Amino acid sequence: ALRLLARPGDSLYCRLSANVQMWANVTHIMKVGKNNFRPPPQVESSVVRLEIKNPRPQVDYNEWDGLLRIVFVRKNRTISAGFKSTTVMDILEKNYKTFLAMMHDVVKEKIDTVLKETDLGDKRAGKCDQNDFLRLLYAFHQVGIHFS
Amino acid sequence: FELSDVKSSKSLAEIYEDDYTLSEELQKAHSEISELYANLV
Amino acid sequence: SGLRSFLRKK
Amino acid sequence: FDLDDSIALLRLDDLYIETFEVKDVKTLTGDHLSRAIGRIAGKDGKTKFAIENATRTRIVLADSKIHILGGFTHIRMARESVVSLILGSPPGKVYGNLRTVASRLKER
Amino acid sequence: TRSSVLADALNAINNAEKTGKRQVLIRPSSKVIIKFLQVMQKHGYIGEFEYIDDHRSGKIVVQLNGRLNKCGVISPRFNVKIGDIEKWTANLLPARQFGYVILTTSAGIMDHEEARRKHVSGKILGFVY
Amino acid sequence: GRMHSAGKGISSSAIPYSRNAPAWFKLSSESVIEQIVKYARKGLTPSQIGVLLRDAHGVTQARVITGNKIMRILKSNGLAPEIPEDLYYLIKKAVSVRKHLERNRKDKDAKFRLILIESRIHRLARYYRTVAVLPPNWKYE
Amino acid sequence: SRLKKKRLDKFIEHQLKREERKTIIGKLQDYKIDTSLLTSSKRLGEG
RNA sequence: UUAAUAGGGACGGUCGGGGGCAUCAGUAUUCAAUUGUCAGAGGUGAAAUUCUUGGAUUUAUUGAAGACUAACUACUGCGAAAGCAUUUGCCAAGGACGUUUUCAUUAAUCAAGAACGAAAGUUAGGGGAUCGAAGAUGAUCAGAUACCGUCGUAGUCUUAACCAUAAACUAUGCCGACUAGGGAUCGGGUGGUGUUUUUUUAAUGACCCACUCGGCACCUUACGAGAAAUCAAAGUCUUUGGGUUCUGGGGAGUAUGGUCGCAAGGAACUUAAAGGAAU
Repeated sequence: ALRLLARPGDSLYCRLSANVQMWANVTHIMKVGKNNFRPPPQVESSVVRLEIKNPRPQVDYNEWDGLLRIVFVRKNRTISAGFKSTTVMDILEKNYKTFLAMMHDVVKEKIDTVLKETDLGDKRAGKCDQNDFLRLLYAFHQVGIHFS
Repeated sequence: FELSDVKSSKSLAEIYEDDYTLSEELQKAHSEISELYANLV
Repeated sequence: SGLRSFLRKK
Repeated sequence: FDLDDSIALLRLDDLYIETFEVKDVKTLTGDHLSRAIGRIAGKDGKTKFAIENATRTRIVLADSKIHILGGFTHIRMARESVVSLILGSPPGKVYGNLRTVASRLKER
Repeated sequence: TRSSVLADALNAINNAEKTGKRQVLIRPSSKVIIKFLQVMQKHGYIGEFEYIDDHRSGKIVVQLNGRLNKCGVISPRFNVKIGDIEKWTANLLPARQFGYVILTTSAGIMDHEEARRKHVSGKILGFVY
Repeated sequence: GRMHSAGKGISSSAIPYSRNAPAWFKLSSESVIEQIVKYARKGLTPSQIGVLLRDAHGVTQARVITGNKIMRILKSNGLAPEIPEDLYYLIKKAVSVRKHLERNRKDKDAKFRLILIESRIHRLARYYRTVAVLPPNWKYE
Repeated sequence: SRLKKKRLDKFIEHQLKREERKTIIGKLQDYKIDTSLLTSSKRLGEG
């Protein structure tokens, strides 16, 4: 529940907390001690109120699932470094060929460009706020890369 | 129901030997219980 | 005691 | 192994020896290694003697090397208990689990 | 590091009388240690003692008859006036006249009653009782 | 007792109690002195030279046999060191350590062992400045 | 006083991020496509 | 003037899994070539994804890659600590021992600052065998075997810089004296002795006993200390001075006119009820 409450830029911010925050607004409510529940659970417990934004944001659930996984492999590593991992370019490489139907070193350079103008690649994935990923999500869409 | 926690005086051949060949001690209690009461009475 | 007694025995 | 325990091999035709080594279960070194060995033996050999009576085997704790003699299922019933102590389970808890397996042996 | 050779000597003598030793060895030697020893000697706390000189700081050997109930050094060596002396005898001696407080005065290192006898005063070295 | 180390070694030399020349010694004091200057002229130090005289000439102690310390004999004949012997080998010792570090920069202990050395040099250099044996403007490297 | 203006500074910035959010989301709808053929980022861990 | 069983440096033979740069070996893991055979191989408490009739697993001849030094391995060794186990060479460094060599107080404590600082983490290259946070997916049956299996990113290795945190422990400031016995071990030195050794190439060992320093430690005990656990220091004759730096004056439950920080946003109603259940 603290993970869900974690804002963008928090150490406690997590790959989950981004999903729930943009699809819904989460408000912390009340804390219940371990002694309250019997047989006692070692884990601490909480109650939280969550409301889904209405109308639902007009964004594809998988696209941000695509962005959110690739860049939050490591929060404290750079977004570019999470990009720079060999595997993700390869997945993005088959992805780019799909849109052309709709040279791997070339797309990696193109991915490297959209990183440099955005400047989010240098910044830390956890530190970046939720709005930046929306702006970041757009730049790849403009270049023609959709993460999913 | 209790476990022995000391060295088993019987070796494996002997316990396997025992297996090949409600409780007697429990009746030995009953007999000596019976003997006392007849003496008490 | 404990490990100390064992190490003493050696 | 004791001679009388070894004679069971001549007496029986379905008794085997199971041998393994503590570092195979978990990489223990120094005093951590020594403590694990003590747990298998226990105080005054109480723990092994419990493993000995219930699972119907013999176990030789030769330094870090353990050898278990008995029937195939019985040596396997001995092995996990030995493994459990190595991985950190207290002797008291396994003594309870050990006395549980001791029951199903006598019913069956 | 060495701070007071006299302190070392007195502690060694104290331990020697603790453990029943009829002799004690002191190193290094010095005139202050020596003069302290004749003061104790003349008051009877210690017996015969001998100086072993080895062309270097030297050694003392002291015979002990078990009558030394304490020997101590007052560090750092405070200056003492004639009017102050009794205060010191009150602070360092369990009783008035049992055991003696050692002053180095312009006439040398001696105990305190001589110091009132010659009306001399000076710096404090220690106590014996 | 060692600084910059935990060693408590006590091994050393034991000067004999008697400060007079040995009875068996039957060599003129002057013939010793001419040996002292020749070895120093060859380039040998007061430390090594004493070993040579003691090892092969029966000179138990230059002061005992001749009445003067060997530095004074060498100085009296015009032979003196630029800097006191203790400091000079400390300087050469640090130089050998430093020359080692350029070729091997990952010698991180040698980097530490270096630090222990000039700290010894600074303490020794400081003392020699106070007594005026070493000119005040002198600084290490 | 100082607390109130700080709240207003937070509030107006709290408004400004929304209108930026609205504009970006408004721009998203122009560039939209299906995902069925697309290889999910779930595959990155598999390698 | 001494030359502190203070100290520095020297020099002689040793000693070390102390450090760095190269170098050699070593099985093991994975992969690849060839080689003979055939149905499962793998894995679990039990099973399923998975590989396999283009031959899996297993058999042998090799080759390649990256890690890493089993057994020998011990209350043993080195280093300030963190840490350091293949061979050989190079570079310097170091404790202890010996010295009838050398300075002559050069010393103890301590701010800032500086060097080092397990593992994890960070920037930018290389490498990527194994293991492996994350993520994916199989199974979700059974409580001792109850969280396993397959793929596996970052990481695990290294280069050049950051991060400076551990139960980084004697859970225990430093320097210096004195205050019990005993015998095991490591390095050095001294004497004796007779076994192993061996001879005009050179060169020098091993064991036994005895002494003596320095080191990891160990057994029995304190005429002392502590309430005790215990302490050769956590001891220094009843109450107190050898030198010096730093630090101090229990378990739960309620509230908040005291602060520091946190979100987004543009339509009820039925009979209350046998108007029911009923093998």
